[PDB]
Amino acid sequence: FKGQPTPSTITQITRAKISDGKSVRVILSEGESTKTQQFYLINGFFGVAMQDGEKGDEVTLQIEQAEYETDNIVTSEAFEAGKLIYWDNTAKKFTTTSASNRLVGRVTDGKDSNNVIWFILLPQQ
Amino acid sequence: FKGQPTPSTITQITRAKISDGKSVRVILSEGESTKTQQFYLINGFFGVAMQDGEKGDEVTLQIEQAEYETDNIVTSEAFEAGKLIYWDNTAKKFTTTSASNRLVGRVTDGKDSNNVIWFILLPQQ
Amino acid sequence: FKGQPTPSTITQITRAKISDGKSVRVILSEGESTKTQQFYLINGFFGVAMQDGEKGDEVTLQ
Amino acid sequence: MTFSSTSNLKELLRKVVLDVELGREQVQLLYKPIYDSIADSNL
Amino acid sequence: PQVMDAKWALQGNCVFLEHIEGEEIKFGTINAENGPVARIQTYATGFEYTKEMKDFNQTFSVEILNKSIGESYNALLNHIHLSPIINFNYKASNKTAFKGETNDPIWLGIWRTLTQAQKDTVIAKRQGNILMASSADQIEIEMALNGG
Amino acid sequence: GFKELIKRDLTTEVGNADLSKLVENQIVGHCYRGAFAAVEENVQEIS
Amino acid sequence: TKEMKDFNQTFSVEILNKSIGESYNALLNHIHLSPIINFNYKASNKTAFKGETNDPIWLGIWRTLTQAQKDTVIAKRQGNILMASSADQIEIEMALNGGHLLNGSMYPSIKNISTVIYYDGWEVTVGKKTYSYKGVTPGKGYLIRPKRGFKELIKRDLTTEVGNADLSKLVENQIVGHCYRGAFAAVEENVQEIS
Repeated sequence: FKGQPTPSTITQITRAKISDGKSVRVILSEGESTKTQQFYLINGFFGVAMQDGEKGDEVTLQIEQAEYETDNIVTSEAFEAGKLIYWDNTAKKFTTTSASNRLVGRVTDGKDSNNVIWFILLPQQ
Repeated sequence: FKGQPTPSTITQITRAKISDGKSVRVILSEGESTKTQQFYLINGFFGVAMQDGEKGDEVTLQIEQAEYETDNIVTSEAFEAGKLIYWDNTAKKFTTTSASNRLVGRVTDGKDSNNVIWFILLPQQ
Repeated sequence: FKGQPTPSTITQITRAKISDGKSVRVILSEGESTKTQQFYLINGFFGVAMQDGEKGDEVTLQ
Repeated sequence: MTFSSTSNLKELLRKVVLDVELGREQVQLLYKPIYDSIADSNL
Repeated sequence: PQVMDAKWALQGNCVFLEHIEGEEIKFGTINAENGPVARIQTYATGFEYTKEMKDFNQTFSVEILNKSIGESYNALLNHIHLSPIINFNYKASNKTAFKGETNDPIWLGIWRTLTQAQKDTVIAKRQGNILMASSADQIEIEMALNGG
Repeated sequence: GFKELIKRDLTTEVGNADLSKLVENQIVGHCYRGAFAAVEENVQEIS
Repeated sequence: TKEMKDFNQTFSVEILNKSIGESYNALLNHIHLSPIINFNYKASNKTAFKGETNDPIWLGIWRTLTQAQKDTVIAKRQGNILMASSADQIEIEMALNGGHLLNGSMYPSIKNISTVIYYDGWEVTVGKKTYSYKGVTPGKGYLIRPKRGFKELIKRDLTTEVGNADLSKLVENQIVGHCYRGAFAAVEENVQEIS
């Protein structure tokens, strides 16, 4: 307490793990907004925003590295199975061009007719 | 629903997490065969093929990024604990030399007498 | 009202039409006066003043 | 005073749901007369 | 209300893909099915007749206007209810052709076309239990529906 | 797939009458109704 | 997620159970019947459209049906159950029923068909993909001998289990339904029909 009835010493037990790190909380900047269940590169963290947000708001990105289903791709490029994919934030879409884009996974299931692809999310190197 | 009385718009509640992504299915090409529980670089995926698969077959790779035991090293190179480990697909063997080989993991147990090593599978970079 | 437990956002439903517009209400200037039931051009409005209007007094045109 | 003024304020206006048949067809096991079934957990 | 709100419901989706022993299972999904939206309109009509016409035109009286209102009213009823049916830009699915086209038939052979409709309304589940048609074809549509 | 909505089927009323013109009451009859219909109930026959 | 189970009141587990049941039944139909449809029939089993004639009523499949029955008694197949896409139901019914007179030709009712079945397809849109089991092709049918050359192996009927939750994310148990099943078919129990 504060008005302790007896002097005493408090000893701490240090431990570094605080949470599994599957989901990261982020705060939206001015030029950023998020829709439910969509991919966004916020503050260097790329993941599936699990809550809708707006400027200065706080959302949760899932970075589980699991397999995710998406179609927000430059449809001109063919996303064959196994090819690496990079998030282009200027266009806000998956590509296979690299350049300055952010490497964000590898495709498991190739581009079908509807431009839908299943890909595994790399761990944000 | 076919033949329903009235039209009704279908609203898809989009979700991303198709699968946990521990294992990825692939299809073997005309020059690829797999024995059960061995490492094969198929469609840019490196993992433990869990099924005997001949050319044209469908085989599941395991990419759980857990600890893995293997013996397919090049015997000349001395694998020390902690050294990065790559996959040479020309010779189809692990190797410490980077060159153009694909980075696959990090060695936990050094090269024993029997050329066995224990490593951890790195993500699909 | 004043002693409101909860904040309340007011929703003001509009309506443009306010009155029939038959009688326009005007103010008598200094150099102007009106008599009962007579035609006057008050403030650009021409109509039948129906009150004896003194300067600075009030009247009802038609 | 137009009713169009109160159009947007759906809360004020009474709400009634347009009753209609919504659902999906029930699937059925057509095969069963054709096939003869043998059940054994040890197969 | 002026507009009647739509219904809503939820369904799930899963496929049971073939499972290799090492396979990682693929998850399902859900979706929402929303009903349609209906609205009610206003119709109105009237007259504007001078009292002189009432006074001198002895033929004229209000009951003629009441009869005209009744006629216009029932005509508007049937038109508003049925004109969606007639005016609809039907696609190829709902257009059953004239299957009495077999040469040298008897004109109860429109029966064949009706049978085609009874087939097409049962290929699709939309079984049609009532018919509508111009009265000009009342004879044949009777003969088709009877023992031709 | 066919539904008729009837809020006010028919009301007829007598109204304005400019006595300065010796004009009788305007009569107006009106209804509040709606119809919902669909293509999921119909097949177009020819002949 | 547990939030989704709690706040979204319309959502529950029962929708997932219903969809599991529907997908399960649809795949049972697929595994059991797709061998019949997909099998590469040989000339011995196929029966062409014998009801061609010239200007016959569309119950002329009756003719095409009857020959097929003969084609089973020859070679002793003895087909007994009919399968056909529901589009061709009515004509098949008109064949199976006492199809009306035609030029005085009182064609009799076809017999020794105890049951007819209609395996249309079954489609479902999951997420951003569409998975569908093909039905019987329209304009085709199958006479089937029952239960002799067709055998269903049922190791595990259906096992639904609640799995690995994650308390670190307040996510409810993953639910997984799995089955161990198989089917065995045969060419010696089928005669194909056109229309």
